Amino acid sequence: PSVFLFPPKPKDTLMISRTPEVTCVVVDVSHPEVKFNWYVDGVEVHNAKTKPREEQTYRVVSVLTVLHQDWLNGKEYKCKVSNKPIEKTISKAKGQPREPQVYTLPPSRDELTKNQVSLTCLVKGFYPSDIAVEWESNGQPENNYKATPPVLDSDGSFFLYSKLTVDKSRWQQGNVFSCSVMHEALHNHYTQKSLSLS
Amino acid sequence: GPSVFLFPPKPKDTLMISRTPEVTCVVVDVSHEDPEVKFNWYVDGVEVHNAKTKPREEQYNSTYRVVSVLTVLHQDWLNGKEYKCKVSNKALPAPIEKTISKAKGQPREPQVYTLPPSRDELTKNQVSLTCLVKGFYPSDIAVEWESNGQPENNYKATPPVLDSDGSFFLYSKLTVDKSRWQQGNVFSCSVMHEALHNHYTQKSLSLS
Ligand SMILES: *[C@@H]1O[C@H](CO)[C@@H](O)[C@H](O)[C@H]1NC(C)=O
Repeated sequence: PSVFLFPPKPKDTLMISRTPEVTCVVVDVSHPEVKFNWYVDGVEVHNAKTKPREEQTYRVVSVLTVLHQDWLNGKEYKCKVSNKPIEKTISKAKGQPREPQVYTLPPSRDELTKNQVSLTCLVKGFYPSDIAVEWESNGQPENNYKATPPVLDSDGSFFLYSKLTVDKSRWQQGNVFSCSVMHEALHNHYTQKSLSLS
Repeated sequence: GPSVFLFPPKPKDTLMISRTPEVTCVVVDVSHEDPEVKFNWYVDGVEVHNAKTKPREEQYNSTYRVVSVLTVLHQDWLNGKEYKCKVSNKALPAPIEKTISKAKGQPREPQVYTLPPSRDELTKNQVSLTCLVKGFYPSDIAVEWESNGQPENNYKATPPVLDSDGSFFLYSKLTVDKSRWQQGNVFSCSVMHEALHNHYTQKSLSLS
């Protein structure tokens, strides 16, 4: 009945050493088997790997490795599911890519009454939405941060915010935190900004 | 065969007295052959009759999407009333029932923090004022911006995101001419949520 076709992880398409994949997820299957057909700009490929079956009905996932440049150039990946057929497609959005602007914002004066404070990373003006944002300090990832999903801005670019939560004492001490952003329009697909008490 | 989805009211509708919150019952994959759907609606088990039936809209794969809309009293949504949709159709062997209500769980008041633009952005012709709303439950909220009495043209909120303590947060970005910011003009983030006193709080932001 139901088919979902996810794109590759942003970080996996921008680092050459990682391996980006398109995942075609079928759910709500009978007790049973399913046929996958895969196409790249209309042309069938047979290198996709089907994962083991996953219960509750049954969930079946097929994973196709994509070439980094095929995705960034924006080839279409089409998944066809046949069973006792539904087609789904995905692709990097068309349009002039745009460099993200990364701004780190310290916590509000008001938040300093709380045991934990929020450090905020604003990433805006970027296209397409595919992006990866991470927090770290002293060359180590932080335990507790989350980002919003990308949101479409009025100019047709995307933005998002990443909220890092830390113990106040750690911020008041003078520790430096850094928001790392990875995106295709960035030189080296990578930029970092820092933020510390001052 | 046909499937049934029941949607809650848009959050801004449940929080403003001038707006019309409604629960929406959506039946998809209704056939061309038997396109007739009977809706029954109940609130805490009592049948109600004021629901509105929308014209069916055909999916060009020769099926219909069929929708019924029940307007809800702001206070009943707020107090935890269950809304029930029962759907009947020739294709179905038994009618299908779905129940929806406001999210259960101890309500929590939003903390509201306005943040100025980063130094770096003052480079630009427009700058971003930011309103961080965190700590809140349930997720239904409304965040708006204004100054000097008027609402602001150019802003957008993220959706609410589930934080790690089981509360929600979200951010609202307001964009303004750098000039307006430099000049000391005062901007206010407003926030409407059930757990706030009078369901409303307001926080300001200027050159500080
Ligand atoms: C027809 O199209 C709609 C719209 O995408 C889809 O939700 C529905 O499942 C389809 N029904 C079919 C193919 O019978």
